[PDB]
Amino acid sequence: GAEAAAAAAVTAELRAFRAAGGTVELEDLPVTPETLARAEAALARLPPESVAVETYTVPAPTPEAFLAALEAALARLAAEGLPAILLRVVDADGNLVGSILVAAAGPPAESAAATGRVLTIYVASSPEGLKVARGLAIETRDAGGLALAIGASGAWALAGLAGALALARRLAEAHGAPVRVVTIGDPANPTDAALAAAIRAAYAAALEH
Amino acid sequence: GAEAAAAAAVTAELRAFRAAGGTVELEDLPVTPETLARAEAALARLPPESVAVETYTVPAPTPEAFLAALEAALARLAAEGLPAILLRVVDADGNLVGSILVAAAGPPAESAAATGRVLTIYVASSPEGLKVARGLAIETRDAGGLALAIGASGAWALAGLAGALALARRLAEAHGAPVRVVTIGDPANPTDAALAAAIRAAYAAALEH
Repeated sequence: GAEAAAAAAVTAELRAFRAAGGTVELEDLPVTPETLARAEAALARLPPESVAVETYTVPAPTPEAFLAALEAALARLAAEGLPAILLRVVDADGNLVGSILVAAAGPPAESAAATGRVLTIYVASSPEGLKVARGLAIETRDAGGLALAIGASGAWALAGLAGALALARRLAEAHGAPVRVVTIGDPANPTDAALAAAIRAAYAAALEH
Repeated sequence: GAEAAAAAAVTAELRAFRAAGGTVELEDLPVTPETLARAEAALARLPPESVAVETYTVPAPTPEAFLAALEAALARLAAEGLPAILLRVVDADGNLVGSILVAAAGPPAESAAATGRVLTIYVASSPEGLKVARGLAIETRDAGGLALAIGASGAWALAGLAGALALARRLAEAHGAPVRVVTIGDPANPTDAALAAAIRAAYAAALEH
């Protein structure tokens, strides 16, 4: 099904990042008072309503399409000199299938060199997890790194993660910097738990010899 | 199989902890320079070779047996006034099937009240993940909390986690304090990744309505 195909894309991108010479660091964090407070403090420095929005049409959940959309977002950030951009991702009928907040501290090649990490990819399904993912992406930007926060479910979340890993691989240019992937979940939300389980299973498959 | 039965026990204990009124916070952390340095700093405060060891015989991977072994370890800590104890867990032929480092800051009921967390359960399979799990358990103890670090694989790791969750539930006495479960994995190790995927899948099953 679409979810299985998107998971296979994640597995392939994880394998490809490692084959190019970089470690994938996968973390899973719960929404807790500590993580919510960190996210709020960072969001307050760059208030959500102050961030520019654009809408991209992606009719099917593919890694190639998410990679291209992310490259388009980075190009817009450079052209306008903005710290962040919020992407709404819609299907062929115009219905929203996800969002991506992209936060840059400078040229992506320099952030990778300065911080020792090429990209931090936060992923969440629930609006509660997504608030923390977005805030932690801004926190990473304020520390000098490039970060993005994907809010989506099922095949869309996995295809978005796969495209973000492809972006990390491209930006790393085989210089060996790691990429950090952070799933954020509300502890009670079965959808968030299902997403985390699917990402971990895709990661286990990528490491099998 | 034994692994499936042990995973079902984890799912049942997660469900039971929540039904008793507490949140399970599940975290997954990679071995990185930052986490290794934290673990080393804590291990240096309580050098591994200084910690008492005892060996328990557990012929089959059951939650009931791990719960009882953990209660025995806590009773020994109280009797001897020690900060930690390392358990070697062996099967019926005397072959090691796991280890558990148990670290207490005081009476477990008081640590739950003082820190707002009843127990922190670290789990790892590889010796590399286990070094970090053990060090972070000592770090938690030094912050005032009760912690344990399980080193095991497959059904033994899952049954150990299930017994530790049962211990957390017993110690919490329905007072509502959360339990934190932290899987630690070397980013390249497929066994560590398989363990994390199995724990996440068991967690997703516990949250399904």
